[PDB]
Amino acid sequence: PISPIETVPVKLKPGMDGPKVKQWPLTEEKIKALVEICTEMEKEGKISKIGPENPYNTPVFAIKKSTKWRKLVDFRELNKRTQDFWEVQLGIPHPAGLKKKKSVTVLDVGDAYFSVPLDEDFRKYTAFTIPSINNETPGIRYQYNVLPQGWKGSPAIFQSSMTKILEPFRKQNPDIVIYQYMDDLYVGSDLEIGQHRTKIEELRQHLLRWGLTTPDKKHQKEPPFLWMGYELHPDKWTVQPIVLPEKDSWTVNDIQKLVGKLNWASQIYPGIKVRQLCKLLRGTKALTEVIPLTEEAELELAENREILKEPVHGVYYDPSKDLIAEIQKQGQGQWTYQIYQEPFKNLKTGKYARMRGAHTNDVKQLTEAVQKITTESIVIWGKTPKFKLPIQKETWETWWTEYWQATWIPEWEFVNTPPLVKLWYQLEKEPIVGAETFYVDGAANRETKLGKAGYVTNRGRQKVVTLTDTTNQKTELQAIYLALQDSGLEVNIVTDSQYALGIIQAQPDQSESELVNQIIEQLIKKEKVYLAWVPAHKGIGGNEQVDKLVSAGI
Amino acid sequence: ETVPVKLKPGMDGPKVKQWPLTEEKIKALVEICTEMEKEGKISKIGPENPYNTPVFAIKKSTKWRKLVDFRELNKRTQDFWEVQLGIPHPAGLKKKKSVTVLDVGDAYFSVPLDEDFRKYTAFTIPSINNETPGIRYQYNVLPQGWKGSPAIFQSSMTKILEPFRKQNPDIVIYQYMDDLYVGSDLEIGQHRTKIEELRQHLLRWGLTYELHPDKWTVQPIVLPEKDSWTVNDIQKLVGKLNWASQIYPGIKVRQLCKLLRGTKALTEVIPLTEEAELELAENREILKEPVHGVYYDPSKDLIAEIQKQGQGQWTYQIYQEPFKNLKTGKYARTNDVKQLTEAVQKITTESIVIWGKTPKFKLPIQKETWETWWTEYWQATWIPEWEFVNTPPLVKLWYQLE
Ligand SMILES: O=C(O)c1nc(Cc2c(-c3ccccc3)[nH]c3ccccc23)nc(O)c1O
Ligand SMILES: Cc1ccnc2c1NC(=O)c1cccnc1N2C1CC1
Ligand SMILES: [Cl-]
Ligand SMILES: [Cl-]
Ligand SMILES: [Mn+2]
Ligand SMILES: [Mn+2]
Repeated sequence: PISPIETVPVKLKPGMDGPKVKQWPLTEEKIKALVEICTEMEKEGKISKIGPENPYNTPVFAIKKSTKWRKLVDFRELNKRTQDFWEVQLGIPHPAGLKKKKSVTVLDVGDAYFSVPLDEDFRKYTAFTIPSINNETPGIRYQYNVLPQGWKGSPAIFQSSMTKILEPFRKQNPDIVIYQYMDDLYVGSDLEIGQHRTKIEELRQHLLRWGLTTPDKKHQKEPPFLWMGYELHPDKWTVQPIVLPEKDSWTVNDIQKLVGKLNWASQIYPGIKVRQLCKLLRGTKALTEVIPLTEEAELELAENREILKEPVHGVYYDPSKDLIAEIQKQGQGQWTYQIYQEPFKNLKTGKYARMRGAHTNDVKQLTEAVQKITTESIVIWGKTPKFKLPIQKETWETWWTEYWQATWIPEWEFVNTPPLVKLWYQLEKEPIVGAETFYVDGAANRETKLGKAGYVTNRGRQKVVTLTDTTNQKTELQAIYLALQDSGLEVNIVTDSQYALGIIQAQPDQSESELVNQIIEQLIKKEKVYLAWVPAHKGIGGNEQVDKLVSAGI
Repeated sequence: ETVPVKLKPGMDGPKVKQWPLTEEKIKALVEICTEMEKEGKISKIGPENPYNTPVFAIKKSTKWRKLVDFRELNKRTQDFWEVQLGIPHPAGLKKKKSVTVLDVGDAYFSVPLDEDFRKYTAFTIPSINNETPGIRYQYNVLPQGWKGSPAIFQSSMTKILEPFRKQNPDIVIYQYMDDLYVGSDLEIGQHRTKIEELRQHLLRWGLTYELHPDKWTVQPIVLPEKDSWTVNDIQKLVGKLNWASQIYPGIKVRQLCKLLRGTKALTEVIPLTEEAELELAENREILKEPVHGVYYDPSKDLIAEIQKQGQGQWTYQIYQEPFKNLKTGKYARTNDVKQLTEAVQKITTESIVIWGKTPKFKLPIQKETWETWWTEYWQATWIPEWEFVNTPPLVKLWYQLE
């Protein structure tokens, strides 16, 4: 059928005419296939024959499936010239946000696009031509009366048509839940098996009234349904079956695929780990290069294969209950979480493993994970979960009220799931009496890649080192690193590098730079460290001295 | 009849994605938009309109209120509302003892919108978890939050306010977006009587918060007043003053720096020399006044930076080029995001009163966190442009309070 729904008005782009691409000459068998296909389409009203006056054309082709031919229309020129449409690809539901149902039925619409009418005033622009044999005579000309396959507007127009058609039915059956995806409909209810079937029948009849055919009960697929990499029953969901290969040799291609599969499973299998596997891809080039698994990657894989050994499903959402989100630290930079309404029946799980910058601490990371989960929760359930975090109220509060960036997180409470996040050191707020004062500095040359780092002290001491393969910034961190190694358990340090100050001041506990990591070790060793800053070349006390020192020969 | 509107040269409509919203806000918008549609204010639209502008709900009272984020449409309409139909900003407003802000947005819904422009005002009410397609509308009348609305409506507004202005020649009334700012020098009681009077005038046409600008004072950079001074103290002082000198002509540190001779212990006490003490007094004297030499340029954007100071305190500066500060200030009062939201609204209100423009904000917070929470506390009917930054620890320090 062709739906009697009103058409969507369509236009070409402001300063543009319809396409006029010349039809390529085709072999005889393909001309035959097309004549036969179009003859049928014509009889069903999908296309109409047109005259010579219509100046537009778009190339058509035919391709043997099997022993069946398919009609292909190359709509690039038309698509280039067609207006933009309201985006259809705006997001899909996550299964964990769905509500449990007694029954869910899938109905696919037959010849979906061809069952929806195209704007009358726009049909002319879709003209195509079946070429005569060796192009001796004029070709047979048709234009479309329905949404063509491969045309820009089809997806969006089909979906908006389906929505209008469903509208009265939804108004009449408010407790029936329908989800539209491409040419499928998922129809769920809490009715008993008999009345559910009846309701499906009414939907089909309503759909048919509007030109849309669907499979009858005999031909309807049985659960679980495969969709978007998930597998769905009325009462639980999981990801599609994943089989991890057993192989001696792993190419970059294999490892990339394995990591994607593991990342995908991690939305319902708790504890999935991919860090060690990912390190294998570092600076990785040829997809065919074999990468020897490291012992750690080999164990990680095994630990994963074990987690995947037996099926795990997520449960659906109950809107009358709170969401609970728990987070655990796994390794460094690695976080894991689970979301449930009754312990411990997970709606979904997840992992967070992102470094925002080169330098952070665990308190900042945990807060970032909370934010990520919070955004996700709004999307999926339209509300915020209550968190259980492996951090003490005081630890978190000391940190954020002191730090210069703002934050807020939803309601939460401490849960004793080691490892706990703590502050590994705290810089003093005031300078330290009876602690040696170290003035530090550093230099390097822009075309030398060489430089120096050193310190001068109020107790008369000094030192300068030579650095190879270093920047003006790296020397600044080296100097502070020097001051720390050579000082007692309490030290005051004066830098003129806002750069170095910025870093240390944020109280990092991990870093991409090994220099910084080394400094972090020192800071954790000290009993007290005060760090202060002064402007370079203001002729300040000990700063001038050390500047002098390290700048020699540079 | 409608006024024809055009986008700027070769610019296309906005195509901004709708943000995810909580359940309660979606319900609110649904009911608000159903009623608006019944009343002809908006109509449902099809997929042949590819434009979109985000929409939010705010709690205004316990009555939800639709807020459309027209920031992008505004940017793409600037030739129209600014150069073609600009609304002049009175320099007198900021000098008034009292300024009351009135919401006159309801006015716009009685003026039809140019039919060919309606498509650009498309918006979408989303569903939770993308379970159903969003509900799509566009406007048939002037929309609240679009800078085109007051520009188009202004000749009607002039006619509306004409009797009131004639009868109270010393009262200054200024329109910015959905609001009316009304300033006078009357005792607080008499001012309020005049505002109620104005509302009666407004009410005849379907149009239905107190500031005190002449009590806005520069927020000086503060110099410590010390009993005795350590090398650390003097080192901090010189750093701070050195930065100040990049802003204020005349700032001197020569004398103060003399004290910092030799490689000395941070906690060592060191007596001030009588001339350093003088140098200090003079710098302190300069830091009280506005920066000599900084003037507002009407062809340039305003920028506003904010620093979190701790304990519910916040500092901010407004400039068009860093450290050419046009204005510096503070906000006071814990929920960091709620406070920042409040400070942003306050800073924006002052900029409208002072210059007739909103600043682009530099916000000391992670993007996602702000995006998640700002609408929980937002009450204003405009939204400034913003971006997110990491405050340099020294900037915070140098603008510290006492
Ligand atoms: O450590 C730094 O960041 C560092 N930076 C510089 C860069 C620098 C400053 C400067 C003046 C006051 C405050 C900060 C920088 N003034 C300069 C004048 C000319 C060239 C370079 C500089 N020069 C140094 O000698 C130095 O040690
Ligand atoms: C793929 C999909 C997307 C969105 N919703 C659903 C489905 N499919 C289901 O099988 C499903 C399962 C359980 C509950 N709702 C479901 N439905 C809803 C319609 C009844
Ligand atoms: Cl390194
Ligand atoms: Cl005030
Ligand atoms: Mn330096
Ligand atoms: Mn130096």
